[PDB]
Order: sequence, then C-alpha cells, then structure tokens
Amino acid sequence: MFRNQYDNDVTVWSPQGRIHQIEYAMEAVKQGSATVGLKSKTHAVLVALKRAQSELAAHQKKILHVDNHIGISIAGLTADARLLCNFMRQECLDSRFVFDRPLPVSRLVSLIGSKTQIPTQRYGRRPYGVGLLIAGYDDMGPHIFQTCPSANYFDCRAMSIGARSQSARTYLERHMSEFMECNLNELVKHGLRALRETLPAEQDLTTKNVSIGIVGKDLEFTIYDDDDVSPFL
Amino acid sequence: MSIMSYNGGAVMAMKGKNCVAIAADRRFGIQAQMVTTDFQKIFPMGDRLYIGLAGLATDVQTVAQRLKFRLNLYELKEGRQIKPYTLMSMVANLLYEKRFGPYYTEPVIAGLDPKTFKPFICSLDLIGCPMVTDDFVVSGTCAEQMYGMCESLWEPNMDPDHLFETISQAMLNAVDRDAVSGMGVIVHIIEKDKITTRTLKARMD
Amino acid sequence: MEYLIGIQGPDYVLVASDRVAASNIVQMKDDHDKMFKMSEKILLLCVGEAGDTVQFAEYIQKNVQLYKMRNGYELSPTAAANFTRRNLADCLRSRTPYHVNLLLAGYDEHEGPALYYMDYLAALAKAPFAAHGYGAFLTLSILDRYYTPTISRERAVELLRKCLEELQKRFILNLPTFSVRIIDKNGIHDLDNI
Amino acid sequence: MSYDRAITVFSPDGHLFQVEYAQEAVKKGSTAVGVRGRDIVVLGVEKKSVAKLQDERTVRKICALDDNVCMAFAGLTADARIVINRARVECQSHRLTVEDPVTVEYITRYIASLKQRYTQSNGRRPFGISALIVGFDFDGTPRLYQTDPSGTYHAWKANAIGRGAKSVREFLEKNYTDEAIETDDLTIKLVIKALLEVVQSGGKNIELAVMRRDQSLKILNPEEIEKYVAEIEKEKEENEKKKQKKAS
Amino acid sequence: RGVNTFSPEGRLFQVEYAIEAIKLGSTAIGIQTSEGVCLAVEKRITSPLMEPSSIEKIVEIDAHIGCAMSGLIADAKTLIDKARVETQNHWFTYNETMTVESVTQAVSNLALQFGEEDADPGAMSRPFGVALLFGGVDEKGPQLFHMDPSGTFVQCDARAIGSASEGAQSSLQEVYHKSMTLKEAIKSSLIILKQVMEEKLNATNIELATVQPGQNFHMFTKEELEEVIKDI
Amino acid sequence: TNRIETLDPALIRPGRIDRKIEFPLPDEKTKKRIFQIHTSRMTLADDVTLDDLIMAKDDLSGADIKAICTEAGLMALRERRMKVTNEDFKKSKENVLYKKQEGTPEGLYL
Amino acid sequence: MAERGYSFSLTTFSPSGKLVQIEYALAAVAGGAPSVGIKAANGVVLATEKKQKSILYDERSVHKVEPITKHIGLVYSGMGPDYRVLVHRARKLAQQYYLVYQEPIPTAQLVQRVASVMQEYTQSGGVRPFGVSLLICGWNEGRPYLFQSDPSGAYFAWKATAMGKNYVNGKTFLEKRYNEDLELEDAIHTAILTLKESFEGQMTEDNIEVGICNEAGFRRLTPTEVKDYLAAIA
Amino acid sequence: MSRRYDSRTTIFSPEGRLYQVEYAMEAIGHAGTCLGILANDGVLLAAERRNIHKLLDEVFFSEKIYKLNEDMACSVAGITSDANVLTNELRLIAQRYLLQYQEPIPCEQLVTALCDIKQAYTQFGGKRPFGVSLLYIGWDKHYGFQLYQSDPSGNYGGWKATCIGNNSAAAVSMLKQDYKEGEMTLKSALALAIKVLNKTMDVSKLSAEKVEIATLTRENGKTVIRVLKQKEVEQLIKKHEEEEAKAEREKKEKEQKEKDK
Repeated sequence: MFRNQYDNDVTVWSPQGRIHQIEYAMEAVKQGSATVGLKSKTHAVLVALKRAQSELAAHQKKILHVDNHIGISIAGLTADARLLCNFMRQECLDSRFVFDRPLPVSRLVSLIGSKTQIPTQRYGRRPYGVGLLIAGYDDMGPHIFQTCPSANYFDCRAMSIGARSQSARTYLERHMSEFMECNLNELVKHGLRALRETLPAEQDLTTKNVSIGIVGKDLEFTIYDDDDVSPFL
Repeated sequence: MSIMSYNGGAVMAMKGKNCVAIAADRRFGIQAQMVTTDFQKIFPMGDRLYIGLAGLATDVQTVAQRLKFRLNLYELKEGRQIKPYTLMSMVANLLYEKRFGPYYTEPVIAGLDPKTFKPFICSLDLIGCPMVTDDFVVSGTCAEQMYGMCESLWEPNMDPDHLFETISQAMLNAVDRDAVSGMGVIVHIIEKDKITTRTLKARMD
Repeated sequence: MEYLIGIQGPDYVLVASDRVAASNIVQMKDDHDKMFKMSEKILLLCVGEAGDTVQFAEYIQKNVQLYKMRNGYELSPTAAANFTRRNLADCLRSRTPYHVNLLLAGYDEHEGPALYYMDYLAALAKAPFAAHGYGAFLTLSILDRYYTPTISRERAVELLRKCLEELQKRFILNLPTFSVRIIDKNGIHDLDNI
Repeated sequence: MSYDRAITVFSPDGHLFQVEYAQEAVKKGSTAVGVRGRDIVVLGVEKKSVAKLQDERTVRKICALDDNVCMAFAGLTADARIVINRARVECQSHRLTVEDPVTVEYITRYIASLKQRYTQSNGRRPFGISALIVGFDFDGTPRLYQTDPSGTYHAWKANAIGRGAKSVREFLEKNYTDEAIETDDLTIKLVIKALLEVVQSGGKNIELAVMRRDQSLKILNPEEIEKYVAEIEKEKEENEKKKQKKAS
Repeated sequence: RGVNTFSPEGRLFQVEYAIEAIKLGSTAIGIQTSEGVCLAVEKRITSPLMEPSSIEKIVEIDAHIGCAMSGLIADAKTLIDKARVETQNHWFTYNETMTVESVTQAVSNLALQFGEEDADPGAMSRPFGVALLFGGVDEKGPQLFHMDPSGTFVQCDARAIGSASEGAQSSLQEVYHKSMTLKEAIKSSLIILKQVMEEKLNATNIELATVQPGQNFHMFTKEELEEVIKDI
Repeated sequence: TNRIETLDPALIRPGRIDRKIEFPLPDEKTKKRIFQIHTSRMTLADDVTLDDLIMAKDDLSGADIKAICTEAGLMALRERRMKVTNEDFKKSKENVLYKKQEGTPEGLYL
Repeated sequence: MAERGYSFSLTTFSPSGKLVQIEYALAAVAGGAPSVGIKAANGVVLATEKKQKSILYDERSVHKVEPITKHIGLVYSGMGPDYRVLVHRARKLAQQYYLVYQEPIPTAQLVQRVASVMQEYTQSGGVRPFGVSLLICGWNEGRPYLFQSDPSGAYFAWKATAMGKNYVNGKTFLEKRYNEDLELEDAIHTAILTLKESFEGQMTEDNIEVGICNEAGFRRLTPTEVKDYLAAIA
Repeated sequence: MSRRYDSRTTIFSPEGRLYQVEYAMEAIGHAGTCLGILANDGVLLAAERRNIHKLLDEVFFSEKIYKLNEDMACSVAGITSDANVLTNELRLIAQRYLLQYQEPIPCEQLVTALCDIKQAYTQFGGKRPFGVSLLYIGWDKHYGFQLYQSDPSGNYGGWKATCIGNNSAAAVSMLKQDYKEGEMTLKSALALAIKVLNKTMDVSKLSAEKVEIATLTRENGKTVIRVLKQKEVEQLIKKHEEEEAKAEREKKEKEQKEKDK
C-alpha cells in the first residue's frame, strides 16, 4: 500500500529510493501514438502516425514545425505540448535578435531541461507526460535527441516512442548498418516497415494516417501530408 | 504673499498671576478681498486647555481635526486625563511629518492646569522645534512688531482686570498692522474657577 | 466667463449661474450650465477648469446617493460640505489638479437653509450672500446696500433684476446676462432671464 | 501567511458536494413567493415571531437597491448584505455611464458571476444563497428573475422558493393559469392564501410588500390584511351553501 | 489527497469526471455539410411557469464563428467572455478576420490553469466542465471542431455530444453524407432530435441556427422553426 | 438510530432497505393534538386554557409534554386535591424549559 | 514553500469549548521555580527562587528578573528562553513609544502590548504562543501597581499572588498571612517565609532573588542586603 | 505536496451550517449575565460580576462596561483575550467617520462593521473565527435612544429589553411579562432588573459588589453617562429586598384570608 502517499509526495523517496512519479510518467508516454526517428546523419527522417478518434473526424497532427531548421514529433497529450513549444520558439527568437545565430539544438535542449527539473525538485509540478523525438539540422549536421518528461536527454542515431517501441528498435539495430550516410528513399521504406512493428500489426497500412517529415543537407522543415506520401511510396 | 499669508492673522497669549489669557483675531477673506470678519483659529480641547493654530486656514482645519483623533484615542487607552505637556509633544510629532509638505502652521498652547494648579504656555515652530514660552507668547505674520510690544507692555505681576487691559490694547495696536484688514478679535480669560469670553469692539471698514 | 452669485432669503435661495453652449472665442449659443443638482435637498454650482468640474461633481453625486440609500437617511447639507471640502483638501496636495470653486446651496428641513462657498485654496464658509468671478465686483455693492437681514421674498426678485441692468450698463464680457435658479424646500425652480 | 490554498475540492464522480449542500441550506431557510401582474409585482415573505420585546425596527427580507427594483432572499442576513452592497455600487457605476438605470437582468448577471467565479477559482467558495429579484424598468413589464447558487439565472411567471415548496408550487400553478387579466386585488389575496398554507394560520405570520410601478413600494397595514382575511372566510362559507342550493 | 496529482495511471482524475457531468446535460447536434454549418440544440423546458424564452445555449461568438456549448452551464458563461474579447482584440490590431481554429486554440490555453501546483499557474482549482462545438466559415470554407474538455480540439464534420451521444452518433452516420443538401440536412437533424425526446416537440425547447455565406450567422426564428416541423 | 447520517451506505444496501423515515420537528398544531389526549386521562378544569400553554411552548416533542402533565399531577397529589389549576402547569412548564436551554439564539434571519 | 505551512492554528475550538493548547500552558507554568509578589503599597516586592542544579556555573550570570524600563520590571514563571525573547521585543517597544513622547510609561499600556503579541500568535498559525506567565511590577507616583499577565492573554490586578510549583497551596498560605499595613522590609520577610513554605531546597544569598520598586522605581537589592533580612528573621 | 498538514478545517458538511460557529455559542452561555432594559426615559444597563476576591483589586468601575463612544457603551460577553483586539477596531472606525462627517457615527453603521469582519473569515480567510456578543446602550438626536445586540452568527437585533448570559431562556420569559409596552420609567426599571437578576443568581445573598449597574440618560451634551456607585447600588438592593419581603407578606395575608390550609 501507500500508493496515495507516493502520489501525495512529489518529494517522494522510498526504501528502494524509487521515485514513482517518473514511473507514472513513463506509462503516460506508452499511452501515446507511434513515432520513429531515424537519421543517416546527413538526412534525417521521421515517420509519424497521426490518428483520428472516430469515422467522421480527420487526423490530428503530431508533427510540429518548431523552426525552419529544427522540429519535433510529440507522443502523449496535446494540451501540455503547446505550452512548451511557445517557450522554445521564443528562445529561438531572441537567439535570432541578439546573436543572429541559429544556436546548437544540443545547447538548446539542455537549457529547457533544467527549468523543468528544478520544479520536480520541489513542491508542485506534476509530470508533463509527453516524450519527444526532437530533430534538427545544425552546424555539425543533423542530430537526434530524445527528451523525456524525466528530463532524460540522450542523443541517439535513431529511436522510437509508442507502445511496442522495442520491436521497431530491434529492426533499427538490424538495419542500422544499412543506413549509412546515403539514400533518402531507403530510410523511408525502412520506416514504413518499422512503423508496422510498433502497431498491433492487425491494422493494415494506410496513407491517411502516416506522415513523413524530412530535414537534410539543403532541406529545412517540410511535411508530407496524406496523399503526398504516395509519390515517395 | 506667503504660504501662511493670504488671510493673515495674529494671535497673542499673556500670562497673569493665578490666570492666563489667549486673544486672537478673527477674519476670513479670500486673498485680499474681505468676505467675512469671522473665522476662529483657536479651538479648545477640554475647558481649560486652549490651542491656537496659525498657518493657512486650510491647513488649520485639517490639523485641528488630526489633533482631535489622536488625543481622543490616547485619552481613552490611558483612561486618565492628558496634560498640557502631553498636548505639546503631540503637536511636535505631527509638526515633524508636515515638514516635507507645504502645510506649515505655528501653534501656541496656553492653559492653566487645574489638576496641578500651575499656568502653562508654549509656542511651536513650523520646522517642528518646541520652544517653551514664558510670560508672553506671540504668533502671526506681525510677529516682529508684536514681540516689540509684548517686551514693553508687560509688568511682572498681573491681575485678570489688569491683564484684560493689557491684551485689549495689544489687540487694538495689532489690527492697524494688518494689510489684510483682519477686523474682529476674541479674548478668552481663564481662571481655575472661571473662563470669560469677550469679543471686543474695534475699527470697522 | 466664470461667475456665480448667491443670496439666501429666509425662505429661499436664489443663485446666479453661468451659461455657455458654443463658447470658444465666439458666441452663437448659450444654454448649458455648469451646475449639477446634488439631490433635491442640495444643489451645487461650480466654476473652475472645465474638465475637472465634471469629473469632480460626478464622484461626489455618486457617493452621496449611496449613503442615502444605505442609512435610509439623509445627511445635513452642512455635513455634506465638510465631506466635499475634505476630498478637495487631498487633491490639492496631490499631482492631479482639482482646484475648482464650488458653491453648495442647501436647504435644511428643520434648520432652514444654508449657503456655502468653496475656494480653490480649499476653504469652506457660510455667508448669507457672497459671489465669485467677474460678476461679483458689480453685484456685491448692490447686495450690501439694497439687502437688509431677513428681507422679503418679493424684494429678492427685484434685487436680482437690478444686477442684470448693472451688468448691461457698465459693460463687461460678450455674452449676455446669467441663468438664475431658485432653491427651496419645494425643490428647485427657475427665475427666467431676459 | 498568504494562504492561496484551495479550501474548495473538485468532483469525484461529476458531483460538487459543496454545491449539493448549498441547496440544502436554502431548504432550511424561509419562504418567499413572487407574483407578477402588469402594473404590480408582489413579494410575499413569511415570518416566525413569538417575541414582543423584539423591535420591528429590524431589517426585512425585501431589500431596497434602485427605486423600482427589490431583492428578496433565503440564507443568512449577513451574506445577503454583502450582495446588496455590491449591487448598490454597481447601479451607481451604471447610473454614471449609461446616464439612466439599466435592466434588471443585467444586475443579476453580476451577482451570478461572482458566485460561479468563487467555485471555479481557488481559495474561495460562494455564500450559497438563493434570491428572488424583481422590479420594473421604464416599462410597465414586470420582471421576476430567480438567482440560485448554481451560478445561473432565469425568468419565471411565478415562483416560490424555500421550505415546503412543493405544496405551494402546485397551488400557484392552479391559481394563475386562468388569469391573463390583471385582477390586482385578487392577486394579493391569492398570494396570502398561498402563504397561509405554510404559516399554520395567522396574518401575524404573513408579510406582503407590494411594488406597483410609478415608484410605489408598500408594506401593508395590519388592518388591510385583516380585511382580506375576513373576505376569504365569508366567501368560502357562502359559496359552500350556495353550490348545494343551485343544483346546476 | 491532492488534486495536483498526476495519478498513478497517469491519466488525470478531474478530466474523466467531466465527461460524466456532460452525460447529464442535454443533447446538441452539429452537421456541417458541403456548404453551410448547422447546429441544432435542445434548450429544453420542464414547467409551465418557466420562460425558456429567456434561455439559450447556442451563442454566436461573432458573425462568422458561432459555438454551441454543453455541460456545467455557468462555466461556459466565463469561457465565452474571454474568447469573445480575444477575437475582437485582433480586429483592433489588424482589422481582420480570425480563423475558427485560431480562436479555439486561444481558449484551450486558458483551459490549463487548474491547480496551484507548478505545472499550471493558479487562478482556478479545477477545469471548465464543458465541451463546445465550434463552427465557422472562412476561406477554408465551413468547418466544425469539437472542443474536448480535455483541453484539446479535434476537427469534425459531424458530431453529437450529449446524454444520448452514444446512440446519436450511430444514428448520425447513416444519415451523414459527404454531399447532401443543406435544407435536407436540417430535416435529418430533426429526426435524431425527435428520437431522443420524451417531452413534446414544440418550437419552445429546441433551437436551430445555421451559418451560410450569403447571409451571415443567422439564429432561426419561431415561425421558421414551425415550418421545419411541418415538412417532416 | 438517533441520526442516520452516522450510518454507512454499506449498512443500508439498496434493495434490502428502500425506506428512510424521518420524524418532523415539533409543529405547532400537533402540540395541541398530542396534548388533548394526555389531559383526558388526567383531571381537567374549567380554568385551564389549553392553547395558552401550547402557545407558550415551542420546539417540544410529545415526551416532554407527557412529562409536564405527570409532573404537575404530582404537585396536585401533594395538595391532596384532584383539581388542576393554571398555576401547576406554569411551574412544570418552567422546570422543563429551565433544564433544556443555556444556548444563545441563531434567529432573526428577516 | 516560504509562505506555505499552516495558516490556521494548532489550537482549535472543541466541542468542550476549551482551548487545548491553552490548557497545556497552565501545566507549562506549573513546572516553574517558586515565585511570589507582595505589594508593599508604597513599595512593591517581587521574589523568586533560583533552583541551582550544577555546581558548575559562573557569577550570578543570567537572572530571571530583567528591567524593561527604569520604572517597570518583569519576573515570571514558565519557560526561560521564551522569557528572554519576550523581554527583548517589549523592551524594544517600551523605549520606542515612550521616546516619541517624553511622558513616562503607564503600566496598563505595557500589559496591552504584551497581551497582543501573545494573542496574535493565538490568532495565527505556524507559530505557537509563549508559555510563560508574568508579574509586571512597577512604581510610579500614587498609582496602583502589581499586575499579572497570562499566557492566555488575560490580565488581572492583585495585591498578592504566587507562581511556580504548588501554586494553589502557596497561595492558600499567602492568603491567610498577608493582611493590612506592612513595610517594605516587612514584605521581604514574609515573601521569604512564603517561598520557604512552598519548598526549600535551601536558601542562601544566591537561591534568592528579590527586587523592589519603591524609591524612584526599580532598584536591585545587594546580596548582602537580603542576607541581613535572613538573619532578621530566618 | 505543498499543504496536507491541515485537519480539513473550516469547511461545510451535511450539517449544512458550520461546526465551529456552533461551538462558540456554548462558551457565550457560560459567561456572566448582562441585561439591557430600554425605556422611554433613559437606558438601563446592569451586568453581573464574576469572580472577585480580597487579593483582587478594583482599578475602574469599567470591567464589563466599556465606552465605545461618548454616547455608546457596550457589555461584552466572551473571553477577555479576543475581545480587547476587536474593541480597538470598533473604537477606531467611529473616529474615521467623526473625521469626515464631522458629527457622530450612526449606531447601526458601527454594528454593521463587526458582522462584515466575521463573515469574511467564514467564506475564506486562513484565520480561525471568534465569537463575541455585545449589548449596545446608545442614543441619537433624531432617532432617540437605541439598544441593539450583536452575535457572532451575523444576526443582530434591536430590543426593548433583552438579556443574554447565563439562564438566557428563563430570564427572557420573565422579562417579557413584567414589561409593559411603553409606560416605563427609570425608577420602575431599577426594580425590574434586580428582580430578574436574583432569580437567575444561585447565591442566595445579593450584594452591590456582585453587580455593576449603570444608566445612560440625557439632559446635557448628548447625554449624561452615569456609572452607579456601590452605596447607591446597595441602597436599591435593600429597598427592593424589603419590597420582595413585603410582597410575600401580603400574599400570606391573602392565603390566611381565603381560609388557611
């Protein structure tokens, strides 16, 4: 017992020293949509699944244009994500005003992290329960990061969020070597396949749910939306 | 002319043996235009203690009301009387706060303590410094002249009847000094058995 | 320009108040009067800065009516005057500039009427009659001479008439005559002008 | 401290407990009814009095805001006053801007707004009182609006609120649905009748205050109610005899 | 027992509760067709001494966006005041038209303030208990969005929300079509609205409105409602 | 149970218990009815004013009423009379009033 | 936090209608070393006992009587740290208020200030009231003197009183012996006797602390002076 | 969390009122009896004095009776500690009004300020409530003599005569009978208070030291305030005692006259 105790303390520490709050946060990431991240390190792609609650609806976006050289996919609830996104856009704006430099996405990501971490380190703040795959094309190339609501910042050459993340991971490790530092086309095919692994797999591939987003050497932020992915299929 | 002079005014107090006296002018006009020959600038707080104030009229009304607030509450808490001395202090503290601002007032305290049976007078300055008066007390714009007269006219022993003549003539001399035509004056003659109030007859234009 | 006269008979108060309605540097219209009726027991006249007068008057009207409803009682007009004076006393000191002259004309139900004159140094006085502005110079000699304490009702109307003829005669200003008001305990009426 | 802390709690299954309990608090309070005619609006209230050392100086449920609008209430006296004050300044804010008095509905909306505001905001809660708001504007249309601490407001032809509401509501339902004709004498009469049923007899327990247009606000004489009481008894007995005699 | 809690499930408690509160209110119906958006509602009635003439629950935010609201009605009164102003502010600043969607986002930011914790800046202890069906017409034509009490917005072309919603939505499917006449629709809407009712079908408990490009936002009058009854 | 708000809903269980029965408070008319039966038993007199004692009463249930009579009846018995008088009723009504209250009032909501 | 914590108080209304924390403080008072006060009318005597419990001490280091002013003095029963702190705040307030004015302090006003600080702590939470009881002793003119101040926030006048351990028993002794006209020397004899009767662990010229208010207010007795009285009647 | 220390205080419940509010009332009931009789001449105020000893002193007559104005005075029922805090604010508001309005504050307005404070706390504040009741003996120059009562529950009344303190119900009843609507003078009132006061007292002996009595009358200024002296109070009591003896004696003569038992 003491489940309620561990909710009531955000300052929680247990005999095993675990912090349940983080645990809860992880279950919330797994509740979200399916997203993969992939990079060759000269191009980066992300296949993201955009889904719809019912028949008479149409899919809600989970690919956000954060900037004209940096971007994200969200995986978890839409409402919190909006709030974070304003802070990061404004942080990009002053970089442009003052410094007139894009600024390393690596440097950016680290700064955002602190400001969240410190309110877990005291009274108030519930977890934000959105995980992100953050992509951007910086000075030393593209780079990929996973931001977690545990403020666990890691650079990976590919990653995945969504229930049955592991499945797709194992395929990414297998195909990992094939990715090399070329071909646009190949990265997307592997993504389409990989994305199938994340789903229950009883659901057949569809062009209305999938969405493909690229950034690369001479590329900036572009989205392929609906039917538009068929040319590249 | 000044920040105290637009309606002028002078106030005198003289001490007698076994009695004290406070006399003042009355007049209110607006600048130099005399509308009325009345306006009390002396108020009392309890029978025997008299307080005469000499700023601008506007200021005077506000200050008299402040002293009422303070004194009443003070009196209530201690639950016993206030002394003359106590009033003097109070005025100082108030005088100190107004010093940054354009409320400048000269008070004069007069009264005869009848739970101690001694005469008491003081004057206070508009920068807030209290100066304990003796035998004669001056206030008003006419002060330099007024001082001259008070040093001359006084004699060491005084009876209310002699004291009455002394103030009256003082008051008579004083109204000629005004360029603001401050006509009308009151006298209060205080004894620790009686107070007399007299309005006096004087020049009229 | 700015002018206001008053006289308190022991049965009513007549006051002369200013008029304009198209006044810039020309005359073409005059109909509007810088007075607000404080209630029906008290009436108030005012002169000073034109913008400040309306701003001041409205705050005082708003408050007095609240107290009337809350107590379910009416304040004496004397009571009202010290209140008004206290507000104006603050202002003078402050950065905002209310330094306007007010005339509170009041009728006491069982104390008889009372007339109050307020200056811009903030000074409250009661006078059986007084005046202010350019009007005052001419009127006050008449008022002193023709008036005698507790004169009749009939006599006041004649006395006010004389003023208009003096104002015409000596010649001042460029707009003609005054607006006159009657304040009584039958409320407020009007004394027509030529 | 500053004490921001939520005193309020949130629903555990779609029920605000505290607001359920506010409706109970209204059930415990007095009985008030309001009727509208077309030149009249009647507000009746019942009284419990067994003291005769108590002064009738005392404040009464029918409360004066603007000169043709009154407010009647159930709850606590104390809470109602704060509500009155807010209205009295507000009418005056409007009096200055609009240069005329406003509609009744508008006044109501302000009070309502604070109440829902106190639920929705942290570290506050509403008084939980319910009122009857009635008046006129320039028009002779009579207005009865109902305010309730569920943060809502509404129009009614007739209304009754407070203890023992069900019996009277239905009575009233009979009483005025055959009237599209003014009958002001009868309307007061009918209201006293309505109210009679809860007092357990005694005009000594009944206060009617009548608001007719043209600035007419009255609290009835002991005598006027006594005349009305006599007319009701005489007509019931005479009618009983009369129905048997007619055989038609 | 915090309500500042995230919840062990990680699915916040308070949001879930709101859906229940909503199941208690009326039924509100929207079909947006190829040209025009229709919103139909039940404003209901109960007693004969009541004036629902007074009552409404479908409001025009502006003359080109409207909304129908459903749930704890007092909250929605707060909700609209903020939105209505915000729209109007954009007209001062650029004198131009806002999208239905932009307006819906602005209000969703305000949906998150619950708590006094440090995930939300306090002002409220809890959220708005209402869903809204936000309609408008612009250059992206007539569109409909479903504002979800979960502080999020989903796009729609047809939706019912209400007590009856589970059935209604099923009923809504057969009658919906990607292309159908606007007038035809109004009759189709009327049929679902009839089915849910236990109380009489009169023009004094149900309200229609539509927006068409040729005549702005228009609230449908009684005389008009009575005619619609005659046809079906 | 004295108060049912002490109870638990587990305890009730709908579909065994569906009825919750509430005794209203003392209502003025009722006091007179209850009383008429209690006096019948006892001696009565032509100087008794039944209403006046009931009127003087407020918020008192049948037990105190049954009790008042019993108390008064004892006084009479000491006098060795079977006639009852106003006076008897007054002392007994006062004793029971003395004992219940020492509170201060929450009335005057008007 | 830095402004969070307990806004309401630890003390709480009871269906008893008593105040729990308040009840405990009468106990807190109870534990105190023996205290008495005698008003000699023209004089005032306050006395107490210094218990001693470690031979290792210095001088006569800390007291249990401290002068607030040159005219009023306090002694107490209850907790010592609370006493030091209580004296500091008051002592600050007494000087500041009565140097605005040049009038000397009235007794009642000090009592009004000590009680308010005690009472605000009852009103507010986070902090607990003090659990001391004071004897405010002064002299001034022909006025009455000798006053008592409760941890409750209440004040009373007395002619004589006692505090510390077995307060009720000592007061009963006190009640009988203390009557009519007495002398300042005489009042001291009695107070030692009343303290001895309450308990004697011993009495020396360092178990006793006696102070008086008489000529020109508060004066501190020499150790020899008191010892002369011990011999004067043991 | 950020708060969880609390005992879930100062909230509602199915009670439909507030627990804490209710609690206070019983404590009011404990405290010594205070009585107000209002008559067409003057206002009579009497209060019964608690514990007094010979080691205890009298520094004023004022120890239940407090002057809020030079025409208002009150009897406070409640713990001393709270009351002195409250009293000061009440004195202070009259002085504001005095400053502006330049004449005394209405009685009704002064009573309105006290309820407003309390109510705020009950909606929400973070500070525990309190409980004090005042009985107001007051005058006016266009509404005549006023007596009022205040309670912490936010219910205040006006009375011809009321009593609160110990044995409130019985005292109120007796008070209602001896009274006559109008036709009351001070002299009648002197007797009336004591007669009712004795019946609530358990201590069979009555003495001038257990009572405080005062009357507020008019003649001069706005009023003359009278604080009654112990010899005068003792005189009223003896005179009154002799009247109770005298009544009893007449009654015994009537019983003998009917036929003795």
